[PDB]
Amino acid sequence: KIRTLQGRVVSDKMEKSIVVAIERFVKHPIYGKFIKRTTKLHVHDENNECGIGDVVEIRECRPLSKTKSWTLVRVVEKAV
Amino acid sequence: VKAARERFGRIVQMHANKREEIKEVRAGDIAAAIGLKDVTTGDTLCDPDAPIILERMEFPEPVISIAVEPK
Amino acid sequence: MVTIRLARHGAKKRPFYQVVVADSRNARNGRFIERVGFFNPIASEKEEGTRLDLDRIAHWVGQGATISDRVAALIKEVNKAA
Amino acid sequence: ARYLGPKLKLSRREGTDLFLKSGVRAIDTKCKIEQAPGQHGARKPRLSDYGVQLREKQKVRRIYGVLERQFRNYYKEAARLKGNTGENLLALLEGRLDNVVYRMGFGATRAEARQLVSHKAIMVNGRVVNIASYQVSPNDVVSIREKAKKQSRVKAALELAEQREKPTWLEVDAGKMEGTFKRKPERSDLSADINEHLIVELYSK
Amino acid sequence: VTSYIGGEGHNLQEHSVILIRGGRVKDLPGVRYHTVRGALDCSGVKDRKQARSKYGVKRPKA
Amino acid sequence: NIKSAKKRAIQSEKARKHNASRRSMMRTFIKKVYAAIEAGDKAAAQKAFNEMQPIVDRQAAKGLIHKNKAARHKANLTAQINKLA
RNA sequence: AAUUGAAGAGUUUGAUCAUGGCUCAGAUUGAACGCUGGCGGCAGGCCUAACACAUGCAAGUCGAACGGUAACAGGAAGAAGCUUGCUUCUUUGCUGACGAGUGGCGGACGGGUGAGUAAUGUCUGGGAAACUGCCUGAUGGAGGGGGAUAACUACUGGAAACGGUAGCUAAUACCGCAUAACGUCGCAAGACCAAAGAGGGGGACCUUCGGGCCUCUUGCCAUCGGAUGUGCCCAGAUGGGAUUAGCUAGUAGGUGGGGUAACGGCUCACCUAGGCGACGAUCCCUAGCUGGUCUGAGAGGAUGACCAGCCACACUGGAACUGAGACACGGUCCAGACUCCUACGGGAGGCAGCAGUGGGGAAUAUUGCACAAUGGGCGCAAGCCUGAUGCAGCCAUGCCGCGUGUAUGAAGAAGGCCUUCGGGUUGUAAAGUACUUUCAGCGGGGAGGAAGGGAGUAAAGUUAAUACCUUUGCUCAUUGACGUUACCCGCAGAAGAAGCACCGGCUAACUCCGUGCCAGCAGCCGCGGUAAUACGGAGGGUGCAAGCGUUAAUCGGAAUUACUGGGCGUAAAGCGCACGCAGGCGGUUUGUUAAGUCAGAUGUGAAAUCCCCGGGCUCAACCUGGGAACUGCAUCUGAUACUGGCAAG
Ligand SMILES: [Mg+2]
Ligand SMILES: [Mg+2]
Ligand SMILES: [Mg+2]
Ligand SMILES: [Mg+2]
Ligand SMILES: [Mg+2]
Ligand SMILES: [Mg+2]
Ligand SMILES: [Mg+2]
Ligand SMILES: [Mg+2]
Ligand SMILES: [Mg+2]
Ligand SMILES: [Mg+2]
Ligand SMILES: [Mg+2]
Ligand SMILES: [Mg+2]
Ligand SMILES: [Mg+2]
Ligand SMILES: [Mg+2]
Ligand SMILES: [Mg+2]
Ligand SMILES: [Mg+2]
Ligand SMILES: [Mg+2]
Ligand SMILES: [Mg+2]
Ligand SMILES: [Mg+2]
Ligand SMILES: [Mg+2]
Repeated sequence: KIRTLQGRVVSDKMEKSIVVAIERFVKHPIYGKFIKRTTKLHVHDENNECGIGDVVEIRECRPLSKTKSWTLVRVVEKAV
Repeated sequence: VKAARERFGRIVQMHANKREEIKEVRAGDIAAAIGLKDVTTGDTLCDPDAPIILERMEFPEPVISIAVEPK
Repeated sequence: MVTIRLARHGAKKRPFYQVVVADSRNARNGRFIERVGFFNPIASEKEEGTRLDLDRIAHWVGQGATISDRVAALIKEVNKAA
Repeated sequence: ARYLGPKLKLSRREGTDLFLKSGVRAIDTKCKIEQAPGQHGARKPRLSDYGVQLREKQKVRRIYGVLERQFRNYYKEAARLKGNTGENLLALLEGRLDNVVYRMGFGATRAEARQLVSHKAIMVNGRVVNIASYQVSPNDVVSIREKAKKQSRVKAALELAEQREKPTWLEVDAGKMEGTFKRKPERSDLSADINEHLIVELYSK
Repeated sequence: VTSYIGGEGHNLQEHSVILIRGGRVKDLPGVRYHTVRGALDCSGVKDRKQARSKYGVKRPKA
Repeated sequence: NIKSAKKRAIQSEKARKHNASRRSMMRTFIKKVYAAIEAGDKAAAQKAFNEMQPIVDRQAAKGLIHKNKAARHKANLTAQINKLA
């Protein structure tokens, strides 16, 4: 298997360099509520294969630039 | 004369032109004991088992007095 | 190199070495890779006195580990000669 | 470390004989037991919960001749150990070598027995033991050293000892002056006007 | 800061060296410290017998 | 400072000077190869390339350059000497 | 078996209830101060100035890499004063060894410190693009040449630190050449890369009779593995502030060169116009992090000394060189601040190594011993080095033991104190009389921490060999700083050894006397203006005890920041009121999903600590065996009610 992660796009124009947001629900350390948690990663996709709105699958990888260590693998949903 | 004991450590004899170090100091000799805590002038340093106060010379007692303020 | 040696863990005048493998360069009671027994130069002729995980010693001795002269003597005295 | 002060007075405060003068006659009196532990001893001070709570644990301490810090530790240990912390306090307390030596009758008073333990005048299982607080296990055998086997003290000591109500969890002799802590004493076979929950709750607040 | 000088009688004056202890006086507002008798230039209380540890008075030669 | 392992200082100076002239020279051959690359003179490139290979390779063994640098140099220079030459 | 444990009280009022602050009882401390002070065991000891530093010590070591002789010894290319085989001069590097020099390995370890660092670190968990001395498994190499140089020598400069010219020499120093794959580059064809010798012994055979030659032990080159170490990447967690809301040009990405051990804006040119931020960027302030420590019933709060892991720093700022490793605590260069030496031209240095001084401070130690043990550096080894370490010195700073006696002793002495003058109390306390001798003291004896190394001798271990060399038995001498060790046995004599706080309520413990809103006390309420249990003394008492108080400090009590676990009509508290973005929350049915949630499994969660059961020091503290624990993170695989997503209502 392949340690991977879903998450939608955001920010388009960067030239084979899409950035992906990864929500996650987590319990609050003291008070117990589960709260949202965005996590923005600088992803690489050779030949701009996607764009804003897209729920995308990614995996961790070799360094490609400053804050950019994740490649594009699949895509799921796109249009608006 | 203070009812406190002291522990000898380093010892020096001023030797014309060199502070030579010594480990022992016999009777009939003079020297300076380094590091002794609360020893003022006129005090007797004796054996703790065979304790004695010695005569202690005299303290000339001043003849001139003056007020000083720290500028 | 890695080595098997004694780390002093007793108490003043009542030592208790710990046989343990480590990078020679670390401190004696410092960073170690793995413990492999103990040697209690006291205990008298009681219930225990020494203990050597000889398999693990031998294991490490296999990857080019070396033996501290005092540990060597200890191994060559826990027998394993017949 | 030891107390050292006038011993009957202590008993006089507690309003009981704590056998600090087990010695011989009287069993108290020729003391004026109670009615004046001081100049104002002759009064009826109604004392608070905290007072009796104190007085009671204070009682136990004087009986065995154990001081606060060590006694605290005895309580803390007693606490940790499984079972009614109240009673197994007394267990450690009773298992003290010096106590055992008195309980076996090798010494007239608990204080006397202590002096004995101190003077290397007692051995346990073959081994000599100096310290009064040596914790005695079951099947251990406390015996008097030959060097000082039955001299004046210990004679009279074993003598009036046997004329006292006697133990159960250990068996004495008198010929070889040796005995065996046969087993730990149970709470049933030791008591009187001595409670615990008082002295237990005291160290718990 | 201002500091109390408990005990009966004292030396202490303009250039004395002393030791401040902390501790207020519910009678002198703004006085929030005590002087520690018997440390440095501050002599102990004269002839005091009960509670000499405070007031820095050495045991009267038994 | 007054610890005879100061001879260490004087030794490493000798060392720098040694490493100095060699590593100087090595570089000046790697310079030569690119000279062709820039000039366009396709022959001169292999001429010098094949001239520097022994230097660079040796220097890796001598341990004043250590392995993959020697690798990388001739590696990507190959990748350049025949990209038009 | 194994984190199984939760107390309240005082104080607002004439009194009451509630509210609410303040205060107290507990535990803890790297403490200090005051009074007092016997021992021992284990432990702790500059928390402030990361302030400056005299002096000594803290890194050396190999002659088995090389030329070598200055000293030390023996032997002397061999000799006197004659003291004829005992000497001390003069010569000889012969041998032991060894000053200085080349070389090698180490100096990047060990030890110190907490300045810097709010994330260039740290903790947990993952990851791919890397190098890695010594130790190691494996395959082959180990050919043949060459140019130099310290030392040294002759002149010559300095006060010194340092040297300056000229000439000569050795090597495992250095550089070609040959050799060249399972190595590097390459699609391949092919190109191309290394190194070193040194010792112990020895039959013949041979010899310039130095050795060659044989053998054995080491060392050198190369490559692929291993082991250990390190570099690099991502995610979540890791203080306070919005009276800091905007930040950002190598900024964010791409391409191509260059670069490093390695991935990468690490760098450079060009091109896109991005990148970060209210899920707190930016900017300020404080801070080394964790294991853990203290408190707490827990959840929490507080904290990061001692031990161990990790990071950073080495007078200050900056920089590289050497090297496997450093941008180097006791290295180099440059600048600074400062100090020191000078024969005035010039030189030298950085205790946050150990000890120690000055200074700051309420406050923190000896300019000690030994490498004997453990462990590190070099060495074949012996050995040498080792202020790591093992010990000792100092301080009640703490924890734990023990002692400072034990029994007996009355019309209950005297003295003091109270008293209604009958007495009562101190008080079995004292004295006296029996008794004991721990610990101190004096004398004897005496474990254990020592396992090893050195000679010898016996073993198809070798090899041409009964040599040399390796292993192991056995044998004989021998290796401790602590050290007058622990511990044991003798000997004398109760002998050397009790204080501190408190006694109005909370709060365990009461009177007289002095004093008279004075002198003073006081944590809180409040005592004192003539019978003060509250001030000061005394007698008596209570509590702790070699300590006791006081102060400083954290948690508790405090459900008084309330997640657990609180409140807002009048006690502090509903915005004057509506509309509304972001966010939080969301009726009812089916299917699906499987993020949250749940279940199981595997790695993991360093050791020490805590806890359980044991074991070892006479006990305990302390030390130790094994477990439980580490309530966590990650991954794979499952479960589908609830939550969330998607589809149709
Ligand atoms: Mg004690
Ligand atoms: Mg280099
Ligand atoms: Mg030499
Ligand atoms: Mg700081
Ligand atoms: Mg070649
Ligand atoms: Mg590129
Ligand atoms: Mg490139
Ligand atoms: Mg709380
Ligand atoms: Mg610096
Ligand atoms: Mg230094
Ligand atoms: Mg009387
Ligand atoms: Mg009372
Ligand atoms: Mg009055
Ligand atoms: Mg009073
Ligand atoms: Mg609370
Ligand atoms: Mg409230
Ligand atoms: Mg109001
Ligand atoms: Mg309203
Ligand atoms: Mg659903
Ligand atoms: Mg643990």
